[PDB]
Amino acid sequence: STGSATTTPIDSLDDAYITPVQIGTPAQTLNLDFDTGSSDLWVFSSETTASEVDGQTIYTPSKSTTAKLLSGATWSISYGDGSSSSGDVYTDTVSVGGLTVTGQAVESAKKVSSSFTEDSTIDGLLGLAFSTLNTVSPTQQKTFFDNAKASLDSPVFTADLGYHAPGTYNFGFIDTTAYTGSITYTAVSTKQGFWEWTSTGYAVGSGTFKSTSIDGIADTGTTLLYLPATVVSAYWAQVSGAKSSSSVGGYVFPCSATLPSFTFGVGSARIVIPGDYIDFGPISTGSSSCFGGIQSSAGIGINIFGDVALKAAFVVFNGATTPTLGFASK
Ligand SMILES: NCc1ccc(C(F)(F)F)cc1
Ligand SMILES: NCc1ccc(C(F)(F)F)cc1
Repeated sequence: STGSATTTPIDSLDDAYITPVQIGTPAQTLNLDFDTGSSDLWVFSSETTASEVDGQTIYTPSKSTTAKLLSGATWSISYGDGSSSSGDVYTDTVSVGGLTVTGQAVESAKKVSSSFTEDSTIDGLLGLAFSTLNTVSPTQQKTFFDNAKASLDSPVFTADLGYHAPGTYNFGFIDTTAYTGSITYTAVSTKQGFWEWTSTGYAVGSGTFKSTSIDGIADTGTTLLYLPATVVSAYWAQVSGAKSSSSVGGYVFPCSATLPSFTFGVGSARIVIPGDYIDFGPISTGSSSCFGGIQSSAGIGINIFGDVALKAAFVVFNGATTPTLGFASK
């Protein structure tokens, strides 16, 4: 079987992407943030503290005839940005773009951090990293992808994120009309539970390509591109007036500047991020200082190929017994 669903940016800056997901019987449709950097499927629900819900669509397990409470199970997650949520666990039927999994663990939020409350457009997360990172206790639960794997035509999913535009998540098949050229595959390490891979280098604008190994994770759940301080310094040095701002928390640049492109290596192939993708707009309304889409990973501890990088490519998440990542231009 296969599934295919349209994913849509939540605002004019592509801060995140939401994808409709059908949960329960009869279907309750929630718009979830597909996150290859985490492994929990959790949703705003009728159990969420009422003051922490502000416009989100909630899952109501009592109205689903297929929902079953998972006795004694709880969950608690903290994300790298300081966000967190926690609650109890149901199992229920979950469908993505026609692809149905029965008995999927649906984690019901009882408490969420303020960053989720203030994001009215995101009803939850759908984790797509490896199941070893799932936070359900005492019995760890499998991701949607892991549960669907056996029934998929091919054990893959693909991410085709749009620049200021809708895109597609496909499960079980590779749409050969969605990219140009060939797909270049590269090795994945699962030792930390992430889709972790090694980029072969980078170039700034039309500059010389620098061969250098950059270990990082492919994370649809993170907005920006987080790279080592040396790389990020070389990029912003080519932008007149750009500087690292402690009060803002990263590199900013005069909004009148034109940004150079950024190239990253995948084996012998090259993925080019257009400079316009790196502009995240004024730091505050009316400001002439703009926030950069490439930032240092030094404070984070890991390099992150977030949406800024992934939306420049067609990305194959190959969940075969030896997993690989595929990148193609589009
Ligand atoms: N998108 C989920 C996520 C959040 C944080 C991290 C970090 F910062 F720990 F690497 C990775 C993945
Ligand atoms: N990386 C996972 C993640 C995704 C979205 C959010 C936000 F923005 F909704 F709070 C936080 C963390």
